[PDB]
Amino acid sequence: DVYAQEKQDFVQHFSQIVRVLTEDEMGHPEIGDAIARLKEVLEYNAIGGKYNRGLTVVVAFRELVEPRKQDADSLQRAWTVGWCVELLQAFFLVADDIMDSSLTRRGQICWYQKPGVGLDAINDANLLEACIYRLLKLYCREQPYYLNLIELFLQSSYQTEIGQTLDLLTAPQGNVDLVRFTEKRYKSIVKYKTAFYSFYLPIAAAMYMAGIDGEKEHANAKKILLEMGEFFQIQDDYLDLFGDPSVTGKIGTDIQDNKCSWLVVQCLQRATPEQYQILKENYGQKEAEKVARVKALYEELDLPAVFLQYEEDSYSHIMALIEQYAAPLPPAVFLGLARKIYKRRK
Amino acid sequence: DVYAQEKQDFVQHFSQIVRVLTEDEMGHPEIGDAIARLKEVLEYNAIGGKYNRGLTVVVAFRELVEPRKQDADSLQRAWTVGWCVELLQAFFLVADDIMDSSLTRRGQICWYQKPGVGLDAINDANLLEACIYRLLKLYCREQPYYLNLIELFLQSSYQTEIGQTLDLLTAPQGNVDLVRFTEKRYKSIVKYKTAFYSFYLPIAAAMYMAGIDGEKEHANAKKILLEMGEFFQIQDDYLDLFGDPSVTGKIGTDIQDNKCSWLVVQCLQRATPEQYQILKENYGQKEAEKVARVKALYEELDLPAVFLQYEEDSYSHIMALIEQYAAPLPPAVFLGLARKIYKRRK
Ligand SMILES: C=C1CCC[C@@H]2[C@@](C)(CC3=CC(=O)C=CC3=O)[C@H](C)CC[C@]12C
Ligand SMILES: C=C1CCC[C@@H]2[C@@](C)(CC3=CC(=O)C=CC3=O)[C@H](C)CC[C@]12C
Ligand SMILES: O=P(O)(O)C(O)(Cn1ccnc1)P(=O)(O)O
Ligand SMILES: O=P(O)(O)C(O)(Cn1ccnc1)P(=O)(O)O
Ligand SMILES: [Mg+2]
Ligand SMILES: [Mg+2]
Ligand SMILES: [Mg+2]
Ligand SMILES: [Mg+2]
Ligand SMILES: [Mg+2]
Ligand SMILES: [Mg+2]
Repeated sequence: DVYAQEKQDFVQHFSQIVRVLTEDEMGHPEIGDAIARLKEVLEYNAIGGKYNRGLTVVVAFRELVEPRKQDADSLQRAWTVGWCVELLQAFFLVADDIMDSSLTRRGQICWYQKPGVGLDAINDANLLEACIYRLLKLYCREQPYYLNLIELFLQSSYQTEIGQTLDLLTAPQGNVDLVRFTEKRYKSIVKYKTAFYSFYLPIAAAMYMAGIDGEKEHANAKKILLEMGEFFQIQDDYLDLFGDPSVTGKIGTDIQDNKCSWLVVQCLQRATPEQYQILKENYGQKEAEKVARVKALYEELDLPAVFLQYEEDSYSHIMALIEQYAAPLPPAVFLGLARKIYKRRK
Repeated sequence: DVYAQEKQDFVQHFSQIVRVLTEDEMGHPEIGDAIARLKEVLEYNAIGGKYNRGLTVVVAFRELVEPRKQDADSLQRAWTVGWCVELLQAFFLVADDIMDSSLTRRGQICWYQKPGVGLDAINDANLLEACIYRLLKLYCREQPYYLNLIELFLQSSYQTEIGQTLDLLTAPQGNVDLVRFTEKRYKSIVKYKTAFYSFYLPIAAAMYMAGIDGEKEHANAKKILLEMGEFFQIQDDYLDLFGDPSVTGKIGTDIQDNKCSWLVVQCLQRATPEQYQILKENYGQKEAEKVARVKALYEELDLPAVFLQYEEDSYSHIMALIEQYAAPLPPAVFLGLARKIYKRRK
């Protein structure tokens, strides 16, 4: 709602992002075709999602900066840093789609699945990542938060890469152990792979933009935002099987890819020993009838109801955590973002 | 020789690089297995090469800093930033080996060809890249060049990514045009893909470390170092076909992968029209007997002698350029590095 009003202005800022990334180096004409490829890379892989992470930067920045400091320029930078978060997303997703062997993202074919792209997508991703640092220098080089922002985006990438390594190490292809799929391991994976970049990064970005740089106000924000990130990823895992691909824009692969999904952890916690074996025989394999058998087993332990039950308790806990740690920040910052992910199905 | 003395001290600094990258986050035990994977990623993909780029940082830093400023700490940082260049290399190479479909690198199997790695290598690469920025913060956070160094490593990555995009766009699989393979296009490709990160980056890194930050002293260094980078890449293209894989540590793929190699550009400049057609029919295809036919054609126009002739003229020109633009820097800086690549065959 605070999100939904601001969407349109934020999406229109994208034409200029692209202009400035295409223009400022087209005074080197020799790379023109590279630049043209960048444009394509951006339009295919930055557009088409819900923009919530990039919107979170703009919304929070509105709520933390005094409106007499929100000049036209200061807002440009807010929307630009918003788009920097978006490009980080795009970067990890393009590479994740390859490592996860996914088919669709945001309602279209994955970039690496497009005829004539393939594993060139690897360098496409890396460019998306560089564009972040290009814009920071363009729009924020002279701000006193410029270095905070750079360290923040770099630190959040390392964290999410450490998370992916854990994601991939725990899901080796053609190689079961059910046994590594614990709660402790799960929470660790999801903390690093999703929670820093999807929640802490954008709010912190907007904190540094407003001049709130103190270690304690960041750690407290962090406490709320990691826990919301855990919830968000459990939701992502539930939607990978039980979501509607016309809503989510994507087809699940967690069972196939042998993943430490929340579903499988819960499953294992509930399974009779012979249910265990059915899982053993059928998990992490590409065969459609073996996936279907796992799903049935999940359904047979009411894991969709266990998800709906988790969602309520997590929500109540995040809200407790907001009552606890929001101060001295406006609680609307956390509340608007919790509203945005509660009940969600894309 | 200045290189060859300093090698051993530089390579021994690698144990500590790895220690500090493994230690400083092992106070989070939950990621321990990620960290262990990093260690592996580093030992396989940072070790085994000639270290010339990372050595160039240490050598030049010795030559530009007054020896009364080369305290133990100041040298730590030199060797560390040396290793940061090395990790940039490692990052691009791991990804290049995938996009080039290569077999071996540095005398062993490519990381992505190892059983149980595969396309997980994508995230391995990204980590290598993050490690650069981790070390900069660890060893240089309080230096007045810290931000110059960060912008330099980021800018050099964007440039080399723009170069790779050009490299890949000009070499679409199963799709000849001989016709895009010009001199102008060639020089552009090689400038961006190799010349900034392999030559300008390390010397500039060492300039910023010595407090030489002026735009004019950088542009002049740049003028020498881009041209040396062009030469170095033409050498790389010649070795891809005519090099000895026990020296180079790697097997060629430029013809197979349909690349704008220097060899093919030269070829096209020399070809009778019916030689042209032989090239047309045989270039950019995986079939061993069609590659052999191209090689024969290259040999039939004495392109190895044309390479030996280019090498001499380029050398004389780089030396002219050094006479022109080295000032006020010690010419030994450029000379030691030109000695290192003249006559080279790994
Ligand atoms: C799984 C996700 C969680 C993180 C967000 C991300 C978005 C919503 C896109 C998006 C673009 C942007 O510019 C800024 C923020 C964004 O969130 C995509 C569509 C689907 C959900 C996904 C992939
Ligand atoms: C093609 C190249 C040109 C750039 C350098 C690079 C090295 C020599 C490794 C290396 C490691 C390091 O830490 C610092 C510098 C380095 O050069 C590898 C072995 C082969 C040549 C290669 C791949
Ligand atoms: O399930 P994943 O972690 O691979 C995913 O959530 C992507 N992602 C990657 C890192 N954090 C989130 P997606 O379902 O978008 O494929
Ligand atoms: O030939 P390439 O450019 O792919 C190569 O030189 C790697 N490289 C990549 C960018 N710059 C240099 P290598 O021969 O090492 O595979
Ligand atoms: Mg995925
Ligand atoms: Mg994934
Ligand atoms: Mg998922
Ligand atoms: Mg290659
Ligand atoms: Mg290549
Ligand atoms: Mg080569």
